[PDB]
Amino acid sequence: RNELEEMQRRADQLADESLESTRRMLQLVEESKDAGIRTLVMLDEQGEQLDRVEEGMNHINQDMKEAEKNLKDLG
Amino acid sequence: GSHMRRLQQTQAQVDEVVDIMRVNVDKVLERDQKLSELDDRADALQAGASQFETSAAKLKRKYWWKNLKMMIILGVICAIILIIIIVYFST
Amino acid sequence: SHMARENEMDENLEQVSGIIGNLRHMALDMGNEIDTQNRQIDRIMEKADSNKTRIDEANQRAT
Amino acid sequence: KQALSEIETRHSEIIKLENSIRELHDMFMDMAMLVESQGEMIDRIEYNVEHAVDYVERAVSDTKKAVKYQSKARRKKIMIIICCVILGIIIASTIGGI
Repeated sequence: RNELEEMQRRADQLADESLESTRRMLQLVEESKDAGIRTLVMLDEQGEQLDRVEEGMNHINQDMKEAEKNLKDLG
Repeated sequence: GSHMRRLQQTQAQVDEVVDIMRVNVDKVLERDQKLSELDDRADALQAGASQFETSAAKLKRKYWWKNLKMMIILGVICAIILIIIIVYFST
Repeated sequence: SHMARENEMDENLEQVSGIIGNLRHMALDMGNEIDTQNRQIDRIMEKADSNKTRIDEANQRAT
Repeated sequence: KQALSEIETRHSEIIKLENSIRELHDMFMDMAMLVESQGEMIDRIEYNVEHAVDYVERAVSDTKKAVKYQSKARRKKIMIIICCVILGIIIASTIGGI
């Protein structure tokens, strides 16, 4: 048996690349998870900054209306 | 056998994910255009504001002095009537 | 051994299928929030243009 | 022979999944990039706003002090204009009495 021996070496050869890729995949996911969590924690912090920013435009548009009167009392 | 089922569904799952993440990228791009443009007004309103802060800063000064004037010109006039008075109290 | 090898990769592959259940979720939650923010940004600009026209209107009222 | 065509079709897809997972890996790193990269672009829109908000905060407070001294000048000006007509009839009486 020499032809029946070079066929179970490639059979246990595809279990080394399927076992090696089951590890290379496992890591590609966790890093996609982690590199995802951070993407989220940021959308929150950004999410808050955009909220102060909106208050600003209403705070502003409110104070502009205040001056649109003190410009009026003066011709 | 029962591992050729994992492949069927574990794949479509990823398909679903990347299919979604595809439309997600198209949103992060509208974010770019809507943001980079808002930033052009973040400046153009820090400049419309700090140029009206100049007009306003001065509109205070100029205003202010006309109150000093009219308390200097009420000082001389309150003194001229005072002397125009020492002269009809005297002869 | 090829009985603890096929028992391992069919075990650490259990996780592979699992986390992509997470990714699927994260995918959406992230996806919606964005459309909320984009809608918001769209809003802020319409309010900004009413503010750069009320500043320029009043800043040409200084001369 | 039959269990060698099943490892050939199972392996055949484990790479069809690994090559697909990398694509999704990149989709998540291509996301922590564009978002965080735009993170520098937001702080400038916050910085610029918190200053532009503050510029208006002062710029209006001055418009107030800048209407106070008017009534205060106007007074102090017509109080003069009072003691002006006052001086003109105090000197038009050294002409109506030689």
